Amino acid sequence: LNEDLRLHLLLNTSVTCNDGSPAGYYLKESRGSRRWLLFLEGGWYCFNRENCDSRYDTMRRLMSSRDWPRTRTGTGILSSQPEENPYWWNANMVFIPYCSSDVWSGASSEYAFMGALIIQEVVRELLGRGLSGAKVLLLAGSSAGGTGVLLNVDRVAEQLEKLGYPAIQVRGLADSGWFLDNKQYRHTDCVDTITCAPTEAIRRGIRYWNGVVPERCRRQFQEGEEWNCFFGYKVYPTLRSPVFVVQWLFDEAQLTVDNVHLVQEGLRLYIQNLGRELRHTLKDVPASFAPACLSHEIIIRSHWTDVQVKGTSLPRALHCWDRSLHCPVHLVDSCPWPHCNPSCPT
Ligand SMILES: O=C(O)C1=C[C@H](O)[C@@H](OS(=O)(=O)O)[C@H](O[C@H]2[C@H](O)[C@@H](NS(=O)(=O)O)[C@@H](O)O[C@@H]2COS(=O)(=O)O)O1
Ligand SMILES: *[C@@H]1O[C@H](CO)[C@@H](O)[C@H](O)[C@H]1NC(C)=O
Repeated sequence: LNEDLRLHLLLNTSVTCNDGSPAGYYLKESRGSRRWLLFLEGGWYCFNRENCDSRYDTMRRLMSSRDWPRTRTGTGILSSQPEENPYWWNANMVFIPYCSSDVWSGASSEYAFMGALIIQEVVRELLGRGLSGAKVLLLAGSSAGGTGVLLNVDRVAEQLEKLGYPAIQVRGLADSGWFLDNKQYRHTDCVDTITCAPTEAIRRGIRYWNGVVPERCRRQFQEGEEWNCFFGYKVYPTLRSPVFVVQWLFDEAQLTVDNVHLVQEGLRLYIQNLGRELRHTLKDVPASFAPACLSHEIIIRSHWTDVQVKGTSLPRALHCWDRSLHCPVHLVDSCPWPHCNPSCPT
């Protein structure tokens, strides 16, 4: 079937997944479009050797390209089906698998952590396949990929300028990558990946990965405090590129790193207060879609068309935003408990 995205393993074999196998990207071109959607996959991270070894046994797909299929079907925002992707179905579609376990921050050649270099390489190869004629490059991503967008969107804009392609408009779409460096509901020592407090996880990770953060955010904090720049509300104010933020107010990954296990009155208040704090961080982000749901990720799920805030679908909010850069803003739920929005996914 001609709508499948096809796998290209990177020609520069020194840019690799964790285990040294080549990184790569899936692509399907669309002749009648100047719009490029480049999606960064997510799936947590690993911040020390012991935890990376465990991940390599249990989730090898996220550390290696050995078994990646030669094709994949685009879903959600990467779908070519009009009913599934009403405005952008005809776009040039790219899926970049996540095999670096570094929130796309690794910038140096044990395990290799090369996420930032993988993005740089994919952009380089795409230029020869038609990216050089693009009007819009939307760097999109879910979960660790959504954080990856915040970390890389301005680096891609600068890359394209440097290479001599200044007319391409680089923009970002961060889905489920806007986290709070908050106090846990119940303290736990940083041992396992999924329950390690967000502040400590990144403090450890950035050193282990030799990770890099955006230049504009790095200069705001003291040398050694670059971990700050992994948190959306800290990185966002200094971005040069336009970025649309999609974020469930009660994100399941946030609740997990906060050591919440799912209700007593103390936990109800903790969870309610999370939604409030998140809402506060989005107060001055007009390009936002933030429903009051307990969920995680949305933009490559087939049902992304069905979620609404203030009578507006997510595809429509994105179309409205695109058009405003060439129908409403700050689509953040006012209702204050998880799943108060009738369109929340099951
Ligand atoms: O509408 C299209 O996307 C499209 C229309 C053409 O019928 C077809 O060209 S061809 O019949 O002359 O080959 C065009 O082919 C693309 C092909 O889909 C691409 N495959 S991909 O890399 O997996 O996306 C690629 O091979 O480029 C072909 C040429 O496209 S062009 O550069 O726009 O002419 O698809
Ligand atoms: C290939 O990738 C490696 C690792 O990032 C880099 O050192 C090397 O210079 C790259 N080759 C190029 C850009 O030709």
